[PDB]
Amino acid sequence: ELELDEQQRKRLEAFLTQKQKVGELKDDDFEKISELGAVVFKVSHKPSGLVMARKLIHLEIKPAIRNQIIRELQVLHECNSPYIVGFYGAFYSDGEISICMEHMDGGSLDQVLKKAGRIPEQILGKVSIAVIKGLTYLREKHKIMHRDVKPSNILVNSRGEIKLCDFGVSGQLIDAMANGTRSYMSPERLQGTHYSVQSDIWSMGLSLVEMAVGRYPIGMAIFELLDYIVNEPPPKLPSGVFSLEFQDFVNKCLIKNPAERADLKQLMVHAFIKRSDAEEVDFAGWLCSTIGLN
Amino acid sequence: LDEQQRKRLEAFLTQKQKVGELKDDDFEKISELGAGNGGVVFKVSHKPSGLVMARKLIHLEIKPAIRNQIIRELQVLHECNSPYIVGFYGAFYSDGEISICMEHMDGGSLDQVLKKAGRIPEQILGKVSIAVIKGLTYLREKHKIMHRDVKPSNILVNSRGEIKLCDFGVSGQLIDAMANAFVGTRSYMSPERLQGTHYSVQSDIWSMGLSLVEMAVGRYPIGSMAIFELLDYIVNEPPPKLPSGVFSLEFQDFVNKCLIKNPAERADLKQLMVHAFIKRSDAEEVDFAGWLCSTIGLN
Amino acid sequence: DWEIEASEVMLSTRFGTVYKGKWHGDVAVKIPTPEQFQAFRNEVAVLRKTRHVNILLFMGYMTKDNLAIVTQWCEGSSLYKHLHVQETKFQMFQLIDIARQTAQGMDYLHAKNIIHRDMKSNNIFLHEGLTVKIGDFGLATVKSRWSGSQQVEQPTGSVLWMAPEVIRMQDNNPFSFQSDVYSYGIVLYELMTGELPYSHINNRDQIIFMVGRGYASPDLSKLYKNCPKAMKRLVADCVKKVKEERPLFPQILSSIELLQHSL
Amino acid sequence: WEIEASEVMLSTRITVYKGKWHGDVAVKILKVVDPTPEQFQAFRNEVAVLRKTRHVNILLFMGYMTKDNLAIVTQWCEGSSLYKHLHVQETKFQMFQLIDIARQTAQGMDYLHAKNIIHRDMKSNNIFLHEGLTVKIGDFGLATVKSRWSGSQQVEQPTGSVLWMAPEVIRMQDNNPFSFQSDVYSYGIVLYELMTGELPYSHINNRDQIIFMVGRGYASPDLSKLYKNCPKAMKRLVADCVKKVKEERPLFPQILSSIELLQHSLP
Ligand SMILES: CNS(=O)(=O)Nc1nccc(Cc2c(C)c3ccc(Oc4ncccc4F)cc3oc2=O)c1F
Ligand SMILES: CNS(=O)(=O)Nc1nccc(Cc2c(C)c3ccc(Oc4ncccc4F)cc3oc2=O)c1F
Ligand SMILES: Nc1ncnc2c1ncn2[C@@H]1O[C@H](COP(=O)(O)OP(=O)(O)NP(=O)(O)O)[C@@H](O)[C@H]1O
Ligand SMILES: Nc1ncnc2c1ncn2[C@@H]1O[C@H](COP(=O)(O)OP(=O)(O)NP(=O)(O)O)[C@@H](O)[C@H]1O
Ligand SMILES: [Mg+2]
Ligand SMILES: [Mg+2]
Repeated sequence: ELELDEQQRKRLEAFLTQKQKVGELKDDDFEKISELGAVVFKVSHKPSGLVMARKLIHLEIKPAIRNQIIRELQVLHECNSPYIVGFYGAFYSDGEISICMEHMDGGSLDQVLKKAGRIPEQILGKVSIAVIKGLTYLREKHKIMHRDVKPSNILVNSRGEIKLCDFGVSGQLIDAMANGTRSYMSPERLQGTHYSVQSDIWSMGLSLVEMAVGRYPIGMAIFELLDYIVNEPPPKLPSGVFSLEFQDFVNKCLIKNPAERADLKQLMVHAFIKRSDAEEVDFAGWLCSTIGLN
Repeated sequence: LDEQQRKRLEAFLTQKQKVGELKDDDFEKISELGAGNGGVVFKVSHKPSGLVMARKLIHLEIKPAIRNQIIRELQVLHECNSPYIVGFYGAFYSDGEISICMEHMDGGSLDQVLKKAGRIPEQILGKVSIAVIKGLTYLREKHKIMHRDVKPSNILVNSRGEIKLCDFGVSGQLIDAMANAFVGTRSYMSPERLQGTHYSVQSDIWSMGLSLVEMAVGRYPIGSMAIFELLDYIVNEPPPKLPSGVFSLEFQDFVNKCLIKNPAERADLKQLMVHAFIKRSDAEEVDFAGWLCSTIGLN
Repeated sequence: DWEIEASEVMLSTRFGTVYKGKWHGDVAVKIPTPEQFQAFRNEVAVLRKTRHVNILLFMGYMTKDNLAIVTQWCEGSSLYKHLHVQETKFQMFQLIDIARQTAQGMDYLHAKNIIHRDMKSNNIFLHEGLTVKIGDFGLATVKSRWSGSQQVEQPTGSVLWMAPEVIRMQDNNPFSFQSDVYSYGIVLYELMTGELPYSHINNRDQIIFMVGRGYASPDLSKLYKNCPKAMKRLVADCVKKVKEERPLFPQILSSIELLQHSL
Repeated sequence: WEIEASEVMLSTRITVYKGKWHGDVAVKILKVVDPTPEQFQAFRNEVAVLRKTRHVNILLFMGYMTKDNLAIVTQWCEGSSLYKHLHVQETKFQMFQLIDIARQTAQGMDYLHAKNIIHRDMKSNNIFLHEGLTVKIGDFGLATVKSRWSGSQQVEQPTGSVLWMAPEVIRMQDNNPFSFQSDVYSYGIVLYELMTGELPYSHINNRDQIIFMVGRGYASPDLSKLYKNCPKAMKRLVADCVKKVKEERPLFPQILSSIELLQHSLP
């Protein structure tokens, strides 16, 4: 599952090579190009010529904590996978933490959903494989879960790649950012139970229902949403539209009990994944056609 | 002094013997006699002695050392005992105000009396002149002190017919402290003191003459002009004079000799005491007490 | 009236971040529908009603270019920065003094029917380490006879200081004097523990759910042993889950003054 | 801004009381039960001036009480007036502190004039050093708001302290001799107090003589008594603010600019 084909291995080696040309990141080395959303800018690193995405985070914390966050963020230099957004570096300037990462010209699947209305099932089958493989990579190779899986944190590009981003690689940053109108949190995490990658699987199933039906599928204020997640049954795909294997896939992702919920190994050999993995789908074509790219 | 004056001066000192350390909590307000630029005066009753006093209060923001020097310099008033000087009981500090307790004159000041009477007859002013000249002489001979602030509000009278001076410059630190004051309305400063040249009791004589004119005609005679214009008139314009034929020629020569702008050419206390106006006034048997009581309302 | 000509105000440094300036000395300035004019009017109208040493001094408003509100520039740091960033060591009498001055300004606000609605240690400035200044009235409002009629929007601030009924948003207008008191109680917790509440919870939605459901509340065992028992009761009373049981600021002032006379 | 009289407690008399209204306050109450129509207009004008001031160097106005006796409520400053520090307690200020007091006072005056407020009674006693740190300009009982017809109306006689009055205000040869420059002069005398530790004309102990000699131009503050520490730019500023000629005196925007420049290069 963490084995790369020839094309993915060459793409990963090429990214590392381009990453070699990048040295110490300074605020002056960057030129703002546009705003991708929020804050995150599409920027240019003048010494290297590389296009990057620069996320800025403002925190009022002790300087020692800020430095440890920068040290914990360095672990992203080891997170190299076809299903993980690449990382260039992270630094501090003007009171804001700058996280500089691979630029994804397709944006987030939250953005793709707005331009598509709803995302087809075969496309979502390729998305499910990517998220599952990305969650597997993080667990097997780095012993961390994601903690914030949702459509805005699944990025895509015109090469057909699908990658996770904004996972909890820095414990100090997780604690600092504990201070959104929707929510993709699992029931067990809302109630203060200990949690695992199982809660990411719930978050993925919830995101799949949203992208499939083109609607956030809960129900309204934030508390009533969280009350609905904990005390009401999970959502489900409509019965007539989507295949039975896709319906069973999300249902096993949305079981409220995390132990009875399916794990990554179960999901990887699920019939919905077997079928979508064998299907030849032109994701890059669909993406560029859906967004209006070249 | 005469027999009546000596008897009264001993009666004052005898009552003063019953007054000791002055404290604020021992005083009881009775009325408000007045309030001027520097401070305010109340009629009080010293409850231990059961006496009636006039408690002037002067507000000053000064160092504690300066206020004690003022209290020490005011103790010289214990030695200023004269029928033409207001008596002294004691001076202390309290609540940011120096309290000068003195003799109560139930007739008030000649400023209040002039307001009720309108004009003060020449025969009364003869008695007032004698009182001022003798008070200025006592202060210069027994204490080497000029008054520095002669005006109708600082000439006090009582129902017994006594006329006395008050509020004279006995404390050099109090004089310097009260120079930081607000702008006033009237002025009785001599021309030489205004211009800053040398001055003596001749300035108190100029102020007396001006005060005589104010009480005789019934109106402040300088000049509605502002305080500065009044000072320029005093310095640069000739002095005021009594009207043509309303008074005797002696009062007019006495006033005109008091108001000569040149202090050296101006009459002194010796010349004034032997002046025709003073000799005639000292011979008259005027009943000053009846005039005051019937004019003010005392009975 | 209180309008400032835009040509006079100078900007220097940077509803956003910082904006230090200079208009008759150091000042602080702020960065489009009829709703946002109501936002400017409500903040300006509240500010115009405040003249109290523990309330940030409103100085004037502007309209030209971008809308602006001009206030005094406080010298120093915020209470948040003093407690959680610089770790300024305050003595217990200084902590009780900060608690008193804050209650003084809040009592002034409520007495004029002001609901701050966004009280937190980030909006309490320690002017020169001496005088508490309550600021950031962007969410403030005056209590009126139609306040319950209007549907408020979600506070979208920090959940740490929000009262449970403000989190639940079950009523049209959950804000009140007692919701300000709860926020003040959390500030007391910061003063008397040195920590933010819910240190063990690193999940915003978990805080929203458990506090809204009553399953979570500040840990009173984290209060200093140096903290008087009356102060400990005051913190507990101010963060009561039941709105009506929370004391009002006249009671807060009486309680602090008594334990201060004691010390 | 009216305050209900039940809400205010009066604790200590210093008429002025240290009171309690949402904390310590100062309450200046006029103890007169038959308010003359002149006392009325004076109360309303002072409230009207205070109503326009929102600045850190102006004593904070908080409200007025009309029931019972007329009164004005302000913040209670902790500390002493500049007069008390300089001439009573003889506080030993460093030169940079003295210059900082000069700067903060010019700051508040520059705010007042920008709102067309003439103080008309600027003196050491009306500057309060709150917490030892911050200047608070107070006592607006003589303050006025400049208008179109203000400069031509005949104002009443001046009744304030002589030491700080501009020569043209003493002379009263104009209908209204007050202006921005007369406040500047008064501020200059405050500078003279800061930079010498003494009041002007200490050799003249005659009230009327000071009036006459300042009015005629014969007397002026003795600049030789300025401290040795006092920077020359500060000495020239004292001399500029005290110039006998009205139009020669600088305005507070220039006063502030000069003091700020000097503070940037001072140790
Ligand atoms: C809602 N769930 S939660 O309550 O658990 N909160 C949190 N969830 C998850 C994470 C965090 C903190 C955090 C964040 C936000 C973060 C963002 C970007 C980042 O850069 C890259 N990321 C991936 C690939 C390449 C990169 F360059 C690293 C980050 O690392 C982090 O640790 C949370 F606070
Ligand atoms: C306008 N001329 S000026 O400018 O020279 N100013 C001054 N003139 C004159 C004097 C002073 C100061 C002064 C004053 C005011 C004073 C007042 C009352 C006092 O009590 C009694 N007095 C007499 C008899 C009994 C008393 F109980 C003693 C006083 O002793 C004083 O020294 C001045 F400041
Ligand atoms: N590497 C990237 N390449 C392209 N677009 C990006 C990249 N990183 C972020 N973005 C975009 O920037 C937007 C803002 O990101 P972010 O600040 O994480 O908000 P978010 O994803 O919606 N999660 P949240 O902050 O909780 O709302 C995302 O929704 C993406 O569309
Ligand atoms: N010993 C006294 N007995 C009775 N009345 C007195 C006495 N001393 C003063 N007064 C009255 O109190 C008033 C106030 O006096 P004072 O405080 O000296 O101001 P003033 O002399 O009238 N004018 P000014 O010198 O400018 O303050 C006087 O005018 C008298 O009427
Ligand atoms: Mg994201
Ligand atoms: Mg007198």
